[PDB]
Amino acid sequence: PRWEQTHLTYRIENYTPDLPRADVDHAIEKAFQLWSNVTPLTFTKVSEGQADIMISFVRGDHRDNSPFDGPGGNLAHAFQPGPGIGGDAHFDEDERWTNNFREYNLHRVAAHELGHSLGLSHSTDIGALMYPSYTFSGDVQLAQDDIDGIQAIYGRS
Ligand SMILES: COc1ccc(S(=O)(=O)N(Cc2cccnc2)[C@@H](C(=O)NO)C(C)C)cc1
Ligand SMILES: [Ca+2]
Ligand SMILES: [Zn+2]
Ligand SMILES: [Zn+2]
Repeated sequence: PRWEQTHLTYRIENYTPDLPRADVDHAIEKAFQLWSNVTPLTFTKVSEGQADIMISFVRGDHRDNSPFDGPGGNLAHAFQPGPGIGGDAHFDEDERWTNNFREYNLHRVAAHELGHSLGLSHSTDIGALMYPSYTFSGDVQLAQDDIDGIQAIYGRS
């Protein structure tokens, strides 16, 4: 399935103590801009009511069929675009998140999780952010394969 609406809303359930909210909001807001900058889609944060995309951080087992197994395993995951828990996105909080080319990068994982909510499947292109495993690349930018793909679904800005 896909979102038939041209506008989407998202909301953060809570911010992790690892980093403040101003820094995390920037990372999450920046990712939406990268997708909106190449697509007529629009995003808006809501402080009340249900949001199309819910973002929250979890640890160890959190009432899910895919509990995290220590720092190894998946670093994050999300549910297919659907009602109820569908569209929700969980982030592994057992690892330390940073705001720069440090060990891990939150904005980068945020950009990938959003791609899954947009209905984008994984790709085999090295320059594609939708890399199957977690790999360190260079700058965070959308690849032509991702731009052509999302644009093909909706259209060009
Ligand atoms: C920067 O983009 C990334 C975001 C998350 C990850 S992830 O390690 O959590 N992971 C990839 C994975 C791990 C182990 C075995 N098979 C697959 C999920 C994935 O591909 N998420 O996008 C998947 C298993 C739920 C990796 C890269
Ligand atoms: Ca992990
Ligand atoms: Zn989870
Ligand atoms: Zn993925």
